[PDB]
Parts: sequence; C-alpha cells; structure tokens
Amino acid sequence: FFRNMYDKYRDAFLSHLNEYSLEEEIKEHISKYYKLLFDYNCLGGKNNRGILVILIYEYVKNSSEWEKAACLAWCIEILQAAFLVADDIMDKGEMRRNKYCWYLLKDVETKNAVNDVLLLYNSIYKLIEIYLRNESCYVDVIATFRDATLKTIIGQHLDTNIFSDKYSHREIDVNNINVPEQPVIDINMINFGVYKNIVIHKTAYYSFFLPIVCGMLLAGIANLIYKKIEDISMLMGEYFQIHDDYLDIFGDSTKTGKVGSDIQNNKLTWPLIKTFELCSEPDKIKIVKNYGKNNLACVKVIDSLYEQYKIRKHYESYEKAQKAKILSAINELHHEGIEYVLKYLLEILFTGV
Amino acid sequence: LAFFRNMYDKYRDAFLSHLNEYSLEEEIKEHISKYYKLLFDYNCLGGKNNRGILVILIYEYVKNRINSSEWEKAACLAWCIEILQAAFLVADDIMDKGEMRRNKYCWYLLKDVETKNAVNDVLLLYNSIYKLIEIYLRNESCYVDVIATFRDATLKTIIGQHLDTNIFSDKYSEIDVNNINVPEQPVIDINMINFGVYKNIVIHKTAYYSFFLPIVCGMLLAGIAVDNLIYKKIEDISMLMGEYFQIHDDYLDIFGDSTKTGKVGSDIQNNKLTWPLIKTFELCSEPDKIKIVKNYGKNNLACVKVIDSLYEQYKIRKHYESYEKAQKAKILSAINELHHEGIEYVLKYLLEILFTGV
Ligand SMILES: O=P(O)(O)C(O)(Cn1ccnc1)P(=O)(O)O
Ligand SMILES: O=P(O)(O)C(O)(Cn1ccnc1)P(=O)(O)O
Ligand SMILES: C=C(C)CCOP(=O)(O)OP(=O)(O)O
Ligand SMILES: C=C(C)CCOP(=O)(O)OP(=O)(O)O
Ligand SMILES: [Mg+2]
Ligand SMILES: [Mg+2]
Ligand SMILES: [Mg+2]
Ligand SMILES: [Mg+2]
Ligand SMILES: [Mg+2]
Ligand SMILES: [Mg+2]
Repeated sequence: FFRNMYDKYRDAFLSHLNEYSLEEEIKEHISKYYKLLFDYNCLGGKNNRGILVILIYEYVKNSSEWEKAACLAWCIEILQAAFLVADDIMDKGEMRRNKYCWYLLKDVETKNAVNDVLLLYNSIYKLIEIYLRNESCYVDVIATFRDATLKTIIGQHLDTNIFSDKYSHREIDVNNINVPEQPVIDINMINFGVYKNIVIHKTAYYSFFLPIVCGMLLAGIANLIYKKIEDISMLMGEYFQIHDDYLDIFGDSTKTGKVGSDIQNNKLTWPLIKTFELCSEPDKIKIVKNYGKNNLACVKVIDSLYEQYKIRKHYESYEKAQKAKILSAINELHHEGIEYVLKYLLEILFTGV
Repeated sequence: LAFFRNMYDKYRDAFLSHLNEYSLEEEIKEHISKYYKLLFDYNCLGGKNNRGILVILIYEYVKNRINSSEWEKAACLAWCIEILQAAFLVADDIMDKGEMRRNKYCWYLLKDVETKNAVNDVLLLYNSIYKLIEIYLRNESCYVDVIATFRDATLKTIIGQHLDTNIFSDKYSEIDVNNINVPEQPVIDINMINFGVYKNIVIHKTAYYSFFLPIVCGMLLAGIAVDNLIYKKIEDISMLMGEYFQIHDDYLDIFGDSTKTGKVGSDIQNNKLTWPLIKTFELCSEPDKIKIVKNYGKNNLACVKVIDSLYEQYKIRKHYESYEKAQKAKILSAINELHHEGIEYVLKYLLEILFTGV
C-alpha cells in the first residue's frame, strides 16, 4: 500500500510550495520541475528502508496510523534520493536505477543538483510536520533524521578523503586552486578498522538505524533495546556496504542499475582491503601504482588482481559468516515482532520486495 | 554584540565536540576536527555578520535587560544564521561559478576540497545549525518554532535559488530526461524581464533568510507569541528590505570594487535576471534590446563590454541611486507602523549599516 501512498506525500509537499507568493506561471514551472525531481529520484529502488518502517511499526504494535508510518517511510526514501543525488556528483556517477544520474541531465546540471539535494532534504521535515507535528515522538523523530544525516555526511566525507594528501603534519592549502591532487592510496588506511568506521557512518545509520528507530518511536517504545538495534544496524550496514563494494566489481550494471567506479575513484573498499591482506609485496606495489586512476590499463591490473586473489570467493565466505553474526545478535533482542522483520529484511535485502 | 564576536569559538567547538563523540579511530577524529574547524572558520568568518548582529539586537531591544545564559542562547541563534549564510554561499558559488568570496578563493575551488566535498560540506553546515539549536535551546518553549522558522526560511531560499538559476532556461521558455550530451545555449527570455518576476526571485533567494529569519529568531527567543500580528508586519518589512538589499548587490556586481566587495562580478556572463538588466530593458531602444539578447550571458570580454556600455549609456548608476532613496523611505514608513520602539530602533539602525556592516 506504501507504494500507492507516494503521490500523497509528494503532492502534499508540492502543494506547500504552491502556497508561496509567486506568479501563477512561475508556480506552474516550479510544480513541473519539482514533481520530476521527486519521481525521478524517489522511485525505481527496492524501497527496503521505507518498507522497514512499515514492518517494524506493524510488528511493534488503522489508516490514520498508516498515514503517519508511510509518511516516515517515504521521508527515508526522500533522504535516500537526497544522498544518492549528492553521492553521484561526488562519485562522478553515470547511471542510477538504470536512468542517467540527475546531475548529468542538461536541464539540471550540478548547479541545480546541489540546490535539489537541499530541497529533497528539507522536504522531509515539512512532511513530518504536516503528518506528525501533534505526535509525542515528533521531536524524537526530527532528531533521529538529523543525527543519522550528520553521521552519513561524516561517512561520505571519510569515503571521499581517506586517501587524500591533507590526511597523508601539514594543513589544507587555501591557496591551491590550480594544482590538482594526484590520487594515491594510503597503505596506513588499508585496514578493516578504518573501513568499518566509514561504512557504519555512510550507510548503517540512514539505511538501517533510522528506519527501525522511526517504526519503534511511532509505535511508542521509550529503553535499552535501542542500543541493541544500533549494534544490529552497524552489523547490517557493514554487511550491506560490503555486498555493494562486491557489486561495484562483480555486478552487472543492467541489474544493479549503476556503473561501477570504485577503483578509478580511489575508494577504500572491502575488495581492496581483502586483496591487501592476502597479496604479495610486489602485488602491493602494483596496487599503489594502478589504484585511483581513471585509466583502463590501470583498472584492469586491479581487476585482474581481484580475480587472482579470489575476492568473489572471500566475499561469499564473508556474507555467510556475517549473516550468522547478524542473526545471532537479532536472537538476543527479546522482541519476537522486531526479530521476524529483521530476519525477513536480511532475506530480501539484496533483492527487495 | 561583543559577546557574539567572542562566542564564535564556543559554538564552533561545541559542534566539533559533538563529532568527536562519534565511534571513530583517534587519528580519524583528529583529521575530521582539522577539516571541519577550517570549513567553519573559512566560510563563517570574514563577513559583515549583519544577520547574526540582527538576532542579538532584536533580542536585546524586545527584552528589558539579560543574563549570560540568555545571551548564550541568542548568540547561538545568531551564529546559526551565519552558519546558514556559509552553507548558502558555499552552494551559491558552485552554482554561479564564483571565483572569490570575502577576498579568499571560494571553498569549492580549493584542490583539497573541490565540488565533491563542497556539496557534502553544505549539508554539514546546514545540519550543524539544528544540532547547535538542540544543544542550547532544546528546553526552550520556542524550540520547535525556531527550528520550523529555519527550515521554512531555507525552503524559500532554495526555491529562489532555483528561480535565479532557471528563469531563462529552455525548460521554462517538458524536461528532457534523455539529454545528457546536448548543452543548453544560455539565452535571455524577454517575457521574464520584468520587476514582477524579479521580486518573486529576490524575496525568496534573499529576504527570508537574510531579514525575516534573524528578526523572527530574536522575537521568538524574547517571547513574542507566534499569533501576534507584528510577525506579518515584520514579514512585509523583510520583503521590502530583501528586495532593497538584493538590488544593491546586483548594482555592486557591475559598479563595485572586488577588493571592497570581496567577490568578483559575474551576473552578465552567468545570464542572471538582475535589476540593471530590467531597468535597462525598460528604458532602452528596440535596437539596444537586440544588442542585449545578442551579448548577455556570454563569458567573452567584447560581449560583456557591450552590456557594461549600455549600463553607462542608460545611466543605471543614477537610476539605482533614485531607487535606493525611494526604497529606504518606503522601508522607514513601514518600520514606523510597527508600534514597537525597540524593534524600530534596530531596523532603522540595520538600514544604516546594511551595506557596510558593524
Ligand atoms: O558506493 P557508495 O558508497 O557511493 C553507494 O553505495 C551509495 N552510498 C552512499 C552512501 N552510502 C552508500 P553507490 O555504490 O550506490 O554509489
Ligand atoms: O548575486 P547572488 O544572489 O548569487 C549573491 O548575492 C548570493 N545570494 C544567494 C542568495 N541570495 C544572495 P552573491 O552576489 O553574493 O553571489
Ligand atoms: C546504500 C548502499 C549501500 C547502496 C544504495 O542503496 P540501495 O541499494 O538501498 O538503493 P535503492 O534500492 O534505493 O536503489
Ligand atoms: C545575500 C546577498 C544579497 C549578498 C551576500 O550577503 P552579505 O553581503 O550579507 O554577505 P557577508 O556580509 O556575509 O559577506
Ligand atoms: Mg560514494
Ligand atoms: Mg557512489
Ligand atoms: Mg558502491
Ligand atoms: Mg552568487
Ligand atoms: Mg547565486
Ligand atoms: Mg550578486
């Protein structure tokens, strides 16, 4: 039903903008643009986050109560949209959900895309106000979105700068606008400790913690269960991001809906760390020389090393062991309702529905 | 006001401290602190601080004097509007291909930053506000009213920034979801060159976050009830002031000195619907309208020189001076209708320091 409800939350927000003191023709233009900004970026995904709000709420506890839950559910889908528009600018994305990235469109470009990230982000809080301002969890829901957003921003910053020169005794150069940085990996950062730090922040909080907490706050949970949920969410985000990093190398872009770019974008990935952990000293030198380069021969070397050190096999073994670790933590929850949803989510996570 | 200048470090370090509580390795926490301290210092400092100072003054002149704990909450809100200014200017300079901001290179231009960090940093600066309002005002009765004013002021600014950026775009003069290879050739839309459309843009991109938001912050914190009719009068004065302030800005883009303004002029080449463009279109001959269509929105010296020459020809400097004189009077007349001596002094004073600061 949540999928039918989409139009309702979008049109509620578009109606808010239509109340602005603008000339009728200008209101018509802004409606056309923003309807597309929402449809294009909120639709086409698995909707795992939104569906998770709906299920957690149902299994913790009418149409009026569903109107509030589906609002929160669509707000996380709007947050996903905001983060993916910004991520694709940052990661020089080509494709998103089998459509061109929003920032690439000649009618949009980076100039609109930056402004649109802020619009999508701010639409959430207007929608929570419209549907939940008189709820007791209202300020607690507002704070959950803000804290999970702040954590994602830090994660995105680490993902984007972990190998940067400013981090590899000297300070950021405020006088350099002409000498580009040559991306090189920092071997001191190639460890799972650093990787887990990035991954819990850029994915776990907004993808797992935020939807579960939304459903729980709305259903009325005040409680030490929230720390257990936080810990499961971290295990789940790590598991989900490792699979994503796997797909960037071994996935099919027609199936994933996006084009792989981590080797050329100098990302600290799970396949990188796993390879560094297993490979020979000359192969470490090969990685340093060829990683972080938007050049076919360079990415081919890295890709060949991922085949050589059987990264596909190590991932399969990781997934098996991490799913067990997640299930073991879920069993310690002592809440049958939440446990069913989380066990179910774990099964559909990579496929959706 | 002295409390404001000196308490910057306090709000900056309170937010930095919040991030230092994250589950991160000690060396990674040290790197995040170094980066974010600079993102705040570089983009929150160097301005007139008119918005922040306005919160401080409105609060002071609404109340009957104020303890340090009350000042801590006012200066928080004041610095939060300076952080909002920082977020909006960082994004604005990406959109407008800015070169200089407050006599320093724009943040997005730095090789250690770039657009990839700048976009993420706009979101950080924006979200830092709400964390700071929570830390210092969560137990206040105006708490929900303050965060709602920030988000509505921001939503209105985003719409104006969109109109400022797309008013002359082909999609407005259906959006093509299949075109990522055929660039749009920037052209002015003569049907949009009117003050009606101009006021719609400037009221949204400037008046709400620059005038309405800081006055309402000081008023909500001082305890004026959200149902009070004075808030609509303030909204109307803020619109008059926002329009007045933006027109002066457009004036400075052509006639200002970049060492004094701290920024390099670009509205002609960036194809903006400005006050000098509308005033010239209103006064000029049909062949001069053709000259504008042919030479505006072109990053080319000869093309910009034509537009500059037309602004000298139609005495835009003189028409601006006549506008400023008439708009200042209209603002003062609306201020006199407030029936609040405290707010009236602050707004009269603001109107004097608006272009200089202090
Ligand atoms: O690999 P990323 O972190 O950029 C990604 O997973 C998106 N993302 C953004 C934040 N967390 C995850 P995507 O591979 O979809 O481009
Ligand atoms: O001319 P803009 O509106 O882009 C500007 O005034 C910034 N701005 C952005 C919104 N309102 C004002 P700036 O000339 O400082 O680059
Ligand atoms: C956050 C990660 C790891 C990848 C993007 O999220 P999803 O894979 O949930 O994207 P959609 O289903 O929303 O397309
Ligand atoms: C919003 C407009 C019109 C120009 C930028 O604002 P300011 O001129 O107040 O900028 P700073 O004082 O903050 O540099
Ligand atoms: Mg990314
Ligand atoms: Mg990406
Ligand atoms: Mg990925
Ligand atoms: Mg600008
Ligand atoms: Mg601008
Ligand atoms: Mg300007």
